[PDB]
Amino acid sequence: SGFRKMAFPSGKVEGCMVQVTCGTTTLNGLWLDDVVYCPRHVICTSEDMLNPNYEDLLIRKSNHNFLVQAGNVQLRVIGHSMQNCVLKLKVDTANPKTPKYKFVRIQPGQTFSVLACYNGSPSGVYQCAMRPNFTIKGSFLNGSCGSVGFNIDYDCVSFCYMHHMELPTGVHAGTDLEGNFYGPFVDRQTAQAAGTDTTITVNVLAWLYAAVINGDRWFLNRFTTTLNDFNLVAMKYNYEPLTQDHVDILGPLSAQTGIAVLDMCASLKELLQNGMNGRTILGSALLEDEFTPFDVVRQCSGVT
Amino acid sequence: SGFRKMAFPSGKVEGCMVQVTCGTTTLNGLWLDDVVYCPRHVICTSEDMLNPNYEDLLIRKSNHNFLVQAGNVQLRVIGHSMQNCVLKLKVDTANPKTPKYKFVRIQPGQTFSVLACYNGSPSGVYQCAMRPNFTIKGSFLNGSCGSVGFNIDYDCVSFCYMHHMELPTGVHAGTDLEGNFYGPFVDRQTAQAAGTDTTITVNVLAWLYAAVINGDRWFLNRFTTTLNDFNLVAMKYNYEPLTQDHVDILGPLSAQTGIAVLDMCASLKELLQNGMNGRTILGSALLEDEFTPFDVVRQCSGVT
Ligand SMILES: NC[C@]1(C(=O)Nc2cncc3ccccc23)CCOc2ccc(Cl)cc21
Ligand SMILES: NC[C@]1(C(=O)Nc2cncc3ccccc23)CCOc2ccc(Cl)cc21
Repeated sequence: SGFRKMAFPSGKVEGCMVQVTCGTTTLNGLWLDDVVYCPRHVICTSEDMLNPNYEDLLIRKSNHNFLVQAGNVQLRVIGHSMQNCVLKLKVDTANPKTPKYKFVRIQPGQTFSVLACYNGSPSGVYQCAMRPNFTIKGSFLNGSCGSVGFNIDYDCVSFCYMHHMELPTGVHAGTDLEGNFYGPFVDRQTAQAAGTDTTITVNVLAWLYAAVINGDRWFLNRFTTTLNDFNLVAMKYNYEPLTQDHVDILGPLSAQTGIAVLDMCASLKELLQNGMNGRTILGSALLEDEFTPFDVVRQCSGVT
Repeated sequence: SGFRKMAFPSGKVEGCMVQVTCGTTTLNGLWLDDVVYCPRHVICTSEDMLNPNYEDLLIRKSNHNFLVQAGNVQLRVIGHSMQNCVLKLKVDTANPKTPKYKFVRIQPGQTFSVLACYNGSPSGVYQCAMRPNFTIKGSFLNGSCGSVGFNIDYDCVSFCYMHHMELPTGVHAGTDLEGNFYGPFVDRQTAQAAGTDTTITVNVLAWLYAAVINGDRWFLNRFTTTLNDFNLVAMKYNYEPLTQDHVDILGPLSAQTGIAVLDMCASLKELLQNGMNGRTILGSALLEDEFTPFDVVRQCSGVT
């Protein structure tokens, strides 16, 4: 019993973190095999960030201008290239701690763990989600760039995020491990405002199923609804539309609890319309949307 | 910017987890040097849990009855002893991944990370706190016993908790690494009810300081108070009394924000009396109490 915002064990990722310095700029890099991946803005000064021409700034950089340190030992850079918004620094030594890994580009609503790092050293691990507006609500200070987001399937780490930027609103933007930003964000210190941060409906429903599995059942109502009627309410509350694909994904949670997906939608509809009335669900006074249906099944089943 | 419920990187602890089996009972153990620590209830059947006489049950167990597996390799048990509610299984091999470590007994209100494990394998990491009633609100399923709670000071892991039990209310009880339970709980399947789960006032105040540092300032009021007046309100709301020691501990957060501790107390007093009015603080609709003042300084400063 109990339900926590749980991150994946971070050991496999801690073994990959290195410090990357270019001139007077330092950030984190991810060392997998003989390649260190890091944000390309490691080549920028604070002034360059205002309007950087990365290809031009990179002409002034050679392999020896990128200092890669793993622990307290220096790695030898034998090649470098820019792929979208990341640099790939080829080193002469394969990371002996390289786990089984994949690079994946996640969809909005998908969750992942972040290992926040400073100077190549891990400081903490937390769970977050790719928001529907393609920002993430992380916890990052200056120097955290290059920290990564990931999921683990038994022994394989699927890297899905690399931290690059903080918007003026305190939310975060980054790329997948091929250097493509999530959403419309750019690695330039310019006016970039995020769109509506809508609530991830399928994740709220999954967390309401977790609440029923853990004994919090007060919100279960006597009603049902349809996807169309539910979505009319979801639109009004800035919740993402629920599709039949989301209903299919919630199937196993529906079977475990015996609560039909549309009945849970009707319970969610009443919670949106009536509020919580000072009550809590799994220790929260708001509807939590950063647990996917897969996360709920994993946490409630004990997948290692 | 941003403020997350952040756990310590779990790698150093993942390297210590092993599976311990005694007969048909399996749980997790912690392998440090040449000793594996685990809950003594690994010797019990489901029936024994109702009224176990551990000393008597242990007479029927020899070193070869405790199966310790690290990964997919078996460790040789050369000694065993019971210390309070834990068994210490001496093995012939020192854990090569033993980090620098200490065993500490924490006070209520103190936070720590938990590495939830099943069959000696890590499944997730989350942050929690020792409640004022000496329970913890974890996320544990059957088989999670022996999972540990810890804090990290740079390279030294201070182990503070080992999971043993779930109360009928879904909250958790466990011991320090010397086998002494936190609070009045026992490793027996009997009527054990938790006391009042009061709110950890000093931690709420620390989290209100984190909110001000991160830009959430709406709740800052035009008032101040005294410890005595504040505590009259705290008592009414089942909040722990605030002492001058808590005020001293909040000193650095007071200096960083320029908000006197008693002014923040007055703001907290108004939030308790008026409610949130549908507003949020750091993405929460309730007052968060599982961040200590040290956690806030660490997260807002970037300690690795
Ligand atoms: N140091 C490089 C960089 C960075 O780390 N950004 C940040 C990323 N995340 C959280 C931050 C929290 C406070 C401060 C900066 C943060 C990225 C490139 O553009 C900039 C531009 C300005 C500044 Cl002051 C920093 C940066
Ligand atoms: N298997 C041993 C043990 C255990 O793991 N307990 C649990 C601890 N934490 C979370 C649990 C969530 C569901 C179930 C049990 C949980 C501890 C000893 O006493 C008992 C007694 C009964 C049962 Cl059914 C299990 C146990």
